[PDB]
Amino acid sequence: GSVVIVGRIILS
Amino acid sequence: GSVVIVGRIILS
Amino acid sequence: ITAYSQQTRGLLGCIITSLTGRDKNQVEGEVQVVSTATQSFLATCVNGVCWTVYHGAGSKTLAGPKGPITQMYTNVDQDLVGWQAPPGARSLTPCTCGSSDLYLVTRHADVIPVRRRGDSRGSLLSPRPVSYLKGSSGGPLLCPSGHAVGIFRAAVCTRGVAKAVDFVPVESMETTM
Amino acid sequence: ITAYSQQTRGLLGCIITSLTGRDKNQVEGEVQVVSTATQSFLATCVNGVCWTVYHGAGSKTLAGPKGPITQMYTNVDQDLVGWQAPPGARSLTPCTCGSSDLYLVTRHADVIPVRRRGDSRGSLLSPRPVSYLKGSSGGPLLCPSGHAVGIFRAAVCTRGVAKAVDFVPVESMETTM
Ligand SMILES: [Zn+2]
Ligand SMILES: [Zn+2]
Repeated sequence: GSVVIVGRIILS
Repeated sequence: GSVVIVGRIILS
Repeated sequence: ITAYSQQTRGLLGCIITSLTGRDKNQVEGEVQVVSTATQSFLATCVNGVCWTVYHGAGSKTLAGPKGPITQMYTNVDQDLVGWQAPPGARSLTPCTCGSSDLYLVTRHADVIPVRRRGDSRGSLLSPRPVSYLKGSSGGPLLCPSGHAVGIFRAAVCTRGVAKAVDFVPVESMETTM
Repeated sequence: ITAYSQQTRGLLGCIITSLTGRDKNQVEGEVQVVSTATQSFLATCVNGVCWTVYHGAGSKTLAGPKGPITQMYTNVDQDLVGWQAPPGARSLTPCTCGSSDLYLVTRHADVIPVRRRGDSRGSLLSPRPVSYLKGSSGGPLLCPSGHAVGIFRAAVCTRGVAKAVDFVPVESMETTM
């Protein structure tokens, strides 16, 4: 099974 | 997205 | 000293109970097997507070009877967080013993000997694979009589062999309050 | 130089999206929180390519807008792999400005300070416990201007505490491009 993006991390 | 208790370890 | 696990929720349960944050399940025992969308770790109630490791919990709320329980104490720099214990919640008592003889309890109820090697360090009498301790951060480091001396953080390992543990002492937990 | 987490999916989401390999989800950010069925970590999008640790990823595919993507770069020894970034995904711009003052973004958006202590090392200012870093491999280390310098590869731990880190120099990501 694949690797999945479950979230993000917004920089500034 | 909350932390859910899915079980426990009974001490003795 | 022996412990035994008990599963209280399946897939559908964690997912719905995690969405809403509404867990009308009655809490029992002193250590809770908790999970998020990614990992699955452990939690220990010591003197009224459901404690756990911050890497696992982040800053998430615990699923509670009244709804989402925003967490109370938070020492991120010690990788620690805890929530105010839910109704019932059988807490543990701090050390008293001085005893350097600890035991680590895993997410499968493994009472495994550790020797108080420092303020937070601790030796494992017989090394095991690091897969053995997977999903146990948040667990307890007890004393001979069963008191909560520390909340287990991670194994100290080299070459896939884990021979030591790194925990937060019950005493710095209290210092947090 | 702040950063905040954001979940885009729950377990049911990782599960169905890892099975079908298809991800209709909009890519936004720079650092992505990614997961397999046995661990979770981060991925930093640099120069139009998604970089992450081979230790977390392995040879696995990345769920994409049109189906699963094959790694286009893989270096098992330098523990780094990459998939062409799916069209419409933000990407960090490299550093090379000599700054020794680096900041790494963890899985919870904690911008923790590190001093470059070598070519792929960086002294950790506030020696956090190692457990603290767990699940943050794959994430970036930026130079004061917010440009990329490498990918947090692992932790240089001294029996408990992590007083420094190992990362893939952005230069070793380019010799492989
Ligand atoms: Zn005691
Ligand atoms: Zn720079």
